[PDB]
Amino acid sequence: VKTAETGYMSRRLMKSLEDLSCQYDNTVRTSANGIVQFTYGGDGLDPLE
Amino acid sequence: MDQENERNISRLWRAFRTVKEMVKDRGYFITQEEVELPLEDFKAKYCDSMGRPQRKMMSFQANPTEESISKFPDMGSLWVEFCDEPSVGVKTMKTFVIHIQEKNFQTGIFVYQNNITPSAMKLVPSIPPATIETFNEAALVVNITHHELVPKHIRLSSDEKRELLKRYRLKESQLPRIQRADPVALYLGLKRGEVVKIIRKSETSGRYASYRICM
Amino acid sequence: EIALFKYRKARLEPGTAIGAIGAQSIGEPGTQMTLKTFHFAGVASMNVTLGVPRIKEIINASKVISTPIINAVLVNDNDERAARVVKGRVEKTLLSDVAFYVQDVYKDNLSFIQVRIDLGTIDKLQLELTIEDIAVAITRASKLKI
Amino acid sequence: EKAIPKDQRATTPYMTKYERARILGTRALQISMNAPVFVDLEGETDPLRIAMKELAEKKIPLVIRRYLPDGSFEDWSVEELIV
Amino acid sequence: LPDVVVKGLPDISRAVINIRDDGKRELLVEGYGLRDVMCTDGVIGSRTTTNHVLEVFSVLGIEAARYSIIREINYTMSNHGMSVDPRHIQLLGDVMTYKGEVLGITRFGLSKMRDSVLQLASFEKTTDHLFDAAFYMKKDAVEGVS
Amino acid sequence: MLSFCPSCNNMLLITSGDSGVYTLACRSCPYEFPIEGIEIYDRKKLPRKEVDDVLGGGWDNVDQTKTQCPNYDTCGGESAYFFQLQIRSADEPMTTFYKCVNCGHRWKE
Amino acid sequence: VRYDNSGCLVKREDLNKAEYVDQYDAERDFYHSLREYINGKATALANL
DNA sequence: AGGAGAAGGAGCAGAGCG
DNA sequence: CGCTCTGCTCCTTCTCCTTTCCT
Ligand SMILES: CCC[C@@H](C)[C@H]1CC[C@H]2[C@@H]3[C@H](O)C[C@@H]4C[C@H](O)CC[C@]4(C)[C@H]3C[C@H](O)[C@]12C
Ligand SMILES: [Mg+2]
Ligand SMILES: [Zn+2]
Ligand SMILES: [Zn+2]
Repeated sequence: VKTAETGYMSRRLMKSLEDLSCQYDNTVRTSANGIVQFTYGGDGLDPLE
Repeated sequence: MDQENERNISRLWRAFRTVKEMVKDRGYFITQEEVELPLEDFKAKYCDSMGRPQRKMMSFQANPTEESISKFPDMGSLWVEFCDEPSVGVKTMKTFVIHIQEKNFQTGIFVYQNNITPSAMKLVPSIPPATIETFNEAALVVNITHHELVPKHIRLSSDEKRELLKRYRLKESQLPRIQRADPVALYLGLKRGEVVKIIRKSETSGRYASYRICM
Repeated sequence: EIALFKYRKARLEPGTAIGAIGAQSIGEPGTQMTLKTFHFAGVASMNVTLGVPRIKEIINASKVISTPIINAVLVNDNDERAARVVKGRVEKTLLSDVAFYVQDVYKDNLSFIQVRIDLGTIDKLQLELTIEDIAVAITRASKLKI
Repeated sequence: EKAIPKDQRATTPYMTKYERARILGTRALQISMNAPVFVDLEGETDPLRIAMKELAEKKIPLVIRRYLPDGSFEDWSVEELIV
Repeated sequence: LPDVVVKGLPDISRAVINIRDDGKRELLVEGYGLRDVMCTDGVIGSRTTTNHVLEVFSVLGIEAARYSIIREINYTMSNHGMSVDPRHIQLLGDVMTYKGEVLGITRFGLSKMRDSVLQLASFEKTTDHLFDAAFYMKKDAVEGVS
Repeated sequence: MLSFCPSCNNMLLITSGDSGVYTLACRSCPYEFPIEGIEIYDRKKLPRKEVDDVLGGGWDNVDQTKTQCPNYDTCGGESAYFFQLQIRSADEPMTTFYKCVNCGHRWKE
Repeated sequence: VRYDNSGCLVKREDLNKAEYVDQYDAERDFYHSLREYINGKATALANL
């Protein structure tokens, strides 16, 4: 039962978040060049490493 | 009722204090003893001898401080005007607008009590040079700025906004936006195109600075 | 040298698809949480929904949710007449909770409705209302209804 | 549009994973379409592996143009960026 | 008659006093009366929070709503045992509230700043979006990944 | 009021008739009742309320096992509450959720 | 350097004013924690 | 289903009138 | 002073959208 809801949730999450990229000035922006975050997480640190 | 009267007076005193500090941090001169008034002093100085409050002893005026006028040269005096009639109509609002224009203020807030009519709201944005800022009274009991969830918003001048834009090579249409008629935006009295600096603190990153623009 | 190298290394590199990375890092754990508020039996605490329905409400920004809870921080610490005196100011329709009966009375020319609001219950549940608060509430309800 | 000068460049001097993968792919394409190489081949036929060898020996003749959001850019070569 | 509030807030179901792990005695309210509770006497108004991010947005502002979103997500995904980096949730909150108001992750919210008829049609309500773009002469640029 | 007309049992009403009389009308058959010399009334008893009690919680009498918290170096947890109430697929085994009885850290296995 | 909100230089008494915060603050905190850890080791040695 | 969105009604304090 | 406009505020009816696909 929960599979369908989880899949739909993941798809719409991706639709909302799909185009956000760290830039060479370190800001997180949109496709339209709208600056949503000035530094990633207020830190600029990649959570992976 | 006696306890109902006591509760009304307590709420009125707290609202008076909130308005006092709101006018303070906006950049107008009030003093720490002026804001840190005791409840007994409030009752003895702003109430009649019958045993009721009187809103008309409280309508006061503020003036720009030296540093505030140095930073924002085009800032005039305001006029806080508490009201006694519960449901404000066009008569009281028209009288208020005439008083504002005859006293030639640059701004002036209006702390109504119970309700504001849709017709009175239509006279609020009708003055070419100046503007009025209608405020409820049930809203002002606890100031928003002192809540734990509200980061310290700071207003930027024209020079500082230009400095921010030049640093990131940005355009004002691209900064994140703060709605006009936002509880913290109207607290500071934000006009369109004003940049507000925010100091938000995260446990995973300490303190970092973000920015917004009034929209 | 070790610490400086590691810190200079850990930085989000330009070009990262951080939006999609975060979207998948939130959605992927979301596929394992049950569509139910499972909890350990034997507690019977307050009912709050904290599964994928809760994530769905937060994500959807729904104007009406189920089980909304306000956390009010008090000033004192005393069970008797320190917490109840401030709980009594945030509660629901107590007219039938303090009425203790209601009467319908007719006469030669007048038609009555009588309520005998006992004061012992108010004396127990520490409430700030005696006579005229009830009367003003009833008149406000009459304006609201008839 | 203009180019940020060599004396003042504000971008990181560490090559990124995306820059590395793009450099390797472009050089592999160039080699697979019969371009001269600059390392001792030993015994190898794959353009990808030849490009990897050239990158390890730091002999790839390409530069990277980094585009800032405003629209200016900086030029970094492969013998400058480090990993 | 016996169904009209005589004291308290006619927007709140019930309140219960809770015994905290520190020994403190605080009560948490189940309803929608936030501003009234913050204003009631006997409670600390600067320390009072609710579940509803939209409620926090109306009374406290947009930054407070962003904090509320981040905390609520961290709680809902921390009580289930899912270990997610806080920065992903930070980015989710910033995106959800980066245009001055709480815009959800639905199709109605997605008309926030996307301004892209192609990706809106790719997502949902395809024909409505394409016909609206034809009428209003929507002139999008091809920059998004979709 | 809930009273019924004798000999037709239909219903009794109070009528705004002539000469200001609130007599007990019927509307089904010719039956009348003079209220004069009044004793009529309707008594409805009402349970008032009880003094409600707190909801601290009873982590006692909850399932307990013997495991180690992930953050052992901070809090020393040798027990944990659990439930075996998550089953993804039938071929795949069950899943057990825990919470640190010491600190209160939820995780699953 | 921690310049001012308009581009000036802070006067070294207004360094932690919660209004001149910027980026590089997390980097400063990292350096401070580094120095603190080394100082912990040094103090333990001196105490022994 | 549920679940929001949106377009049309329907009663209602408001405000101006001779 | 009821009358009569102008305008909310509330409410009911009416469609959209729901998971990996697996060749
Ligand atoms: C008991 C049922 C009442 C319910 C229908 C009412 C009572 C209080 C109302 C909320 C508050 O006004 C605060 C917010 C204001 C925003 O603008 C829209 C959302 C917001 C949460 C409201 C939604 C809705 O209107 C609520 C839940
Ligand atoms: Mg299997
Ligand atoms: Zn009969
Ligand atoms: Zn533990």
